[PDB]
Amino acid sequence: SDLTFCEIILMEMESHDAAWPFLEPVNPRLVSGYRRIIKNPMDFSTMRERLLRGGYTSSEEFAADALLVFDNCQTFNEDDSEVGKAGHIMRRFFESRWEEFY
Ligand SMILES: CC(=O)n1cc(-c2c(C)nn3c2OCC3)c2ccccc21
Ligand SMILES: CC(=O)n1cc(-c2c(C)nn3c2OCC3)c2ccccc21
Repeated sequence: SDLTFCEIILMEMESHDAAWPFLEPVNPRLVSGYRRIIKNPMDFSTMRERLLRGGYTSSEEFAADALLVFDNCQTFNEDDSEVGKAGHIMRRFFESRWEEFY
């Protein structure tokens, strides 16, 4: 179905130069205040596990997780911080590739 294009997007996100903040869950023991500020953490590796398991009913639930990744990034990180700057590049990349398939 749709979800073949989700694998293309997820694979390209996973291998993108600016993906290093999003390849694994934020470790809250290492990031002060993260556990308190971000209610629903999300990251690329969690989406890959869900997608392999087939846990995405629609291309839209996949996109909701992807946008959750970048909403969380913008909530916690200043736009001029290193993680913030990476998040912006990754978010614009996502919605660019997303618009080219849907
Ligand atoms: C997604 C996100 O907001 N963040 C991700 C990292 C992160 C991860 C997942 N790995 N490494 C990081 O910074 C160096 C190595 C991080 C760090 C500080 C503040 C916010 C952070
Ligand atoms: C998963 C995660 O959130 N993080 C991982 C590191 C990390 C690791 C796994 N190794 N080294 C690191 O920073 C020095 C060397 C890290 C650092 C700061 C903030 C968050 C971080």
